[PDB]
Order: sequence, then C-alpha cells, then structure tokens
Amino acid sequence: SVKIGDIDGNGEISSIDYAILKSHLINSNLTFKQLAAADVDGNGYVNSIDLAILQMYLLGKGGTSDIGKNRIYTYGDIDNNGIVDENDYILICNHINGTGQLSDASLFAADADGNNVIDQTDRILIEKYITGRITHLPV
Amino acid sequence: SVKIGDIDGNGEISSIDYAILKSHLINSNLTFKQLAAADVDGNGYVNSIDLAILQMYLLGKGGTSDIGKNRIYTYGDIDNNGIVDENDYILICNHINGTGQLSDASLFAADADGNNVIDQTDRILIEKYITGRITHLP
Ligand SMILES: [Ca+2]
Ligand SMILES: [Ca+2]
Ligand SMILES: [Ca+2]
Ligand SMILES: [Ca+2]
Ligand SMILES: [Ca+2]
Ligand SMILES: [Ca+2]
Ligand SMILES: [Ca+2]
Ligand SMILES: [Ca+2]
Repeated sequence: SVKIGDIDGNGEISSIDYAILKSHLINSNLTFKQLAAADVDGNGYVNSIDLAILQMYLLGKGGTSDIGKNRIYTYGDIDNNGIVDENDYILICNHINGTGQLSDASLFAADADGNNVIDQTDRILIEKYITGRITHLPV
Repeated sequence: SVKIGDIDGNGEISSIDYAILKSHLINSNLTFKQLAAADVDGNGYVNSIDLAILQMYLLGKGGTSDIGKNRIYTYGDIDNNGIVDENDYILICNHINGTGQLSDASLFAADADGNNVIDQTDRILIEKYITGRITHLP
C-alpha cells in the first residue's frame, strides 16, 4: 500500500517524510514507491507544490488534501483507469523506447516485478497479463 | 496550540494518539486540552465516533476530516464567537451551578487557570478579564 505523503513508508505522516522529499527535490533519490507517495496533489509529477502542500499539512494549516490516505493503484494499470490493457502496454513501451516518459507517480504501477527499474521484463509481464498467459503480475 | 487528533500534543498524528483516546473512552482521563484535540468531528463531544474517524485516518481509509489541522482557541471565548463577554460568562456560570454543562471541547477555553476543573475560580477570573482588571487570563 502507498500512503500519500508517507515518503519513508513507516505508515505515519511526519516531518521526516517532508525532509526526505525536500532533499529529493535538490538531488533526486526517491524510489518508484516513494515517488507515488510523494505526488500529494495527484497530478502525476513530484515537485515543489507537493512539498508545499505537505508543509502546510504538517504545520496544521492545510486545506483538504489526500495526505494520509492510501493511494489507489493497480499493478500494470499505468494510466490508473482501473483496467490493465494495451493502452498500459503502450505507455510502458514508449517509456522504454525513449518516446515518452512515464509520469513520476505511474512508475510504481508500471514496475511489474518491483525492482525499481522499468525495462523489457516489465513490458513482457504486462503483455503476458493482458493476453491471459499469467494470472497476476509478480509484484 | 490544539491540533485535531494530536492527543499527546507532540505535533504529529500517530498510533499513540489513538491509543490515548481509546484508553480514555474506557476510563476517562484526558485533560481539557486533550479533549479539545480529541473532538475530531468538531461536534463538541468526545466519543467513539471521534475515535472511529481517527482509526480510519490512520489506516489510510478516511474521508475528509479535520485531523491534523490546528483549531484556534481563544481563552474565555466559550461560544467561539470571537469576543469574550457576558455570554461566555453565563455559559461557565451555568456549568458551575449545574444548570448547563459545557461541551467537552469548550472546557479548554473556559479553564482560566489550567487545572482541568471548571469552578468558581474560572468564574472570577473571566469576570476580571471581561472588566479589564486582569490583562490576560493565566
Ligand atoms: Ca512516514
Ligand atoms: Ca504533484
Ligand atoms: Ca489502464
Ligand atoms: Ca521492473
Ligand atoms: Ca501526536
Ligand atoms: Ca466529537
Ligand atoms: Ca464569546
Ligand atoms: Ca479551572
């Protein structure tokens, strides 16, 4: 499960989560799972606006946000429309071929073997899943 | 500062906060300030619904709530209308006299000496505050 804002993965939202995101925005260091947790506003990309929303939440000053909620994801569902199908395959293929970069927040769903790399193995697994040759993704 | 759901007052919302509130609902023990923090849904009373909302939040399953937000308190402003006047005084007097009980969440605003009791001392102190004899409630 991915908890929005829970950058260190410990299940609770704290100033350490914020510190890790702030450091990442200076020098990238977050895993795919952390990038999914870091996309506080849900627009797919991890940036200083996400950081700001997390700051306002932690200081008690925030409006309504998804911080603390479990993020809805399905492995292989890269566009997060609730189905794994050939449009998900296209997104990962273009990513691998250099003709379209996956959003920061969708890398976790694309990483079908959970090794924090997007490569041919992920594509093949999604291909097998779509065509019914495997019942689930290994992750 | 009162932060909603932050029962232990450490500035963050965690499983410890839930444990303290659950313990209180079994055997009452929260301070007035903790009661203010525990009224998650803002309805004035601290009960199992507040606990349930905190539980859902900590499991990542909650809807929209005020958990984590600061709730601004003005000492002596019992009706939360932004001024301290005779109407706040009446609310504390009735409470003391047993002719109307303050909500759990307003006890912190009424407690002029911070001893987690509302008694004749809180009445005298708000009187002095309203009439300007004391510059601020202790
Ligand atoms: Ca955390
Ligand atoms: Ca974002
Ligand atoms: Ca899809
Ligand atoms: Ca992979
Ligand atoms: Ca706390
Ligand atoms: Ca309540
Ligand atoms: Ca008032
Ligand atoms: Ca008192």
